[PDB]
Amino acid sequence: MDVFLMIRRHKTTIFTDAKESSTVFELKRIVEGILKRPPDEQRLYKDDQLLDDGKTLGECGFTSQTARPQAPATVGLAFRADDTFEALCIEPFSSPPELPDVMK
Amino acid sequence: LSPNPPKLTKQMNAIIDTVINYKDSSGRQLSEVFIQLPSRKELPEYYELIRKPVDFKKIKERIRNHKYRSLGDLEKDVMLLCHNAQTFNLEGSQIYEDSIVLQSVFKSARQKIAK
Amino acid sequence: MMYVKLISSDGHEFIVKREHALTSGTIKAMLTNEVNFREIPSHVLSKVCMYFTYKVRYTNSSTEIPEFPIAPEIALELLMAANFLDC
Amino acid sequence: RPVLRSVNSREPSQVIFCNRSPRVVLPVWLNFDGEPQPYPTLPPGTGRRIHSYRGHLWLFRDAGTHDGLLVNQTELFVPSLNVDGQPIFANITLPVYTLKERCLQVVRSLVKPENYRRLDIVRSLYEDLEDHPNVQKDLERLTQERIAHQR
Ligand SMILES: Cc1ncsc1-c1ccc([C@H](CCCN2CCC(c3ccc4c(c3)n(C3CCCC3)c3nc(=O)c5c(Br)cccc5n43)CC2)NC(=O)[C@@H]2C[C@@H](O)CN2C(=O)[C@@H](NC(=O)C2(F)CC2)C(C)(C)C)cc1
Repeated sequence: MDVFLMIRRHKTTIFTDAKESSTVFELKRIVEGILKRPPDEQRLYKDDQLLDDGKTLGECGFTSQTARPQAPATVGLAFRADDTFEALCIEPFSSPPELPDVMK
Repeated sequence: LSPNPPKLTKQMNAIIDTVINYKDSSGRQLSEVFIQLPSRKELPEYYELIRKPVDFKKIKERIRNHKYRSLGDLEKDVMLLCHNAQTFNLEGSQIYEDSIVLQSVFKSARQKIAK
Repeated sequence: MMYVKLISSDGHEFIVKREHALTSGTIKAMLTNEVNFREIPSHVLSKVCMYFTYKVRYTNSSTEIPEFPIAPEIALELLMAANFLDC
Repeated sequence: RPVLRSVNSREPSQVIFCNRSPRVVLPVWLNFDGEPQPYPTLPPGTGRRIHSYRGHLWLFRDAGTHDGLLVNQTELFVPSLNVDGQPIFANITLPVYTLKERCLQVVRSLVKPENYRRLDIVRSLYEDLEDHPNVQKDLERLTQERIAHQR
């Protein structure tokens, strides 16, 4: 079925969905339509394991039970500066405040 | 209030126990729906059409408190219960057909006591 | 295939389908394909974007509806954001 | 006298109440005077065969909070005729709540109603937290929707 993802690089987060049968390269083509960088200038990561173009999203470990609309799975994205690839960097989101007394 | 001879009460409970426990070939206990009348708050139209309502809980209650003075008085109330079932509900309904069978079970159970 | 950019108070950029972002009546009013939120932090804005996906995917569908989860620590700010965003 | 009420029919109706929601479901039957009567609850993800009657009216809620639930994609369920040994299905599901209503649900579950006023939020949200899901208010709205629909 469908997989729901967050494609993350620095302070940019793209919310997209793809088929579990679709490939890592088809996902780089979705990033190309939004960020205007071709698939050859992109590296995609599940946590810290680099992903192969011909591998399906299902084969990468992204499934309908782990990549849900309300809890999408994160995909790390790194770009190519000149001829070298930058190190994977995902800036975290802010932290919530301390839980109030009445909520505890 | 005047207590009945134990032999008459023994007979009255044996007859009504046969009627209440009676099961069909499929194992279904036919007296189930007849044990308790629905309350007048939840089904007032039953009390509008049925002049003297009675259920099996009331009949057991009338044997225990010596209200019935003979087997004929017990039969009068069981035939009233079945007559009321046939008045309120339509011919062909399961409840209407269950009341006729329990009526026949009462009569065979009473004839067994008569020897 | 049309996308919009939602910016959090801390400068995070969330790129979401224009259809999904229109779930919010406030965003729909403000739309242009970019809106900056001066008082919504990234941890709340990412959760709001998860809701847009959830609503669109499950609104008028029979493929069993799951619960939308909200951790106790984000609930209050998410309630404030939902009220301001009209979704 | 109230428009939302059960029809006093005598034809029985075997229905399967199937709880396909993550909530513990409280089935609610509207009696002949349209008064809501609570029935035994349904655990999440289970189906039970029950005895009802044609034209009887039901709605379903979260047994703990009274949050409204959907039955066959709508708010009210009416059992129909059993077409040759076929039980009717009342498919109880979770609605897609608004982000605001879902947030109000989560804050209500975490905070006692006496402490709602101590939360650092805007004045209007305190009133929203205190406007708890209520079967009667929902019946008042559904009665108004029917009055409008038929005009
Ligand atoms: C498990 C679970 N998990 C989640 S929800 C759940 C769950 C749990 C329990 C149940 C019970 C299940 C029991 C159903 N049972 C209730 C008592 C009723 C009754 C009981 C005694 C009767 C009698 C009818 N009738 C007739 C049959 C139909 C018309 C009245 C009758 N005629 C007689 O003559 C009679 C006599 Br002589 C002696 C003693 C009793 C007698 N009785 C028969 C149906 N079902 C109901 O309570 C249903 C549901 C809703 O539709 C209202 N309802 C009714 O039965 C109503 N009845 C009637 O509208 C009518 F009877 C036709 C007029 C009331 C007024 C009693 C509330 C269901 C779901």
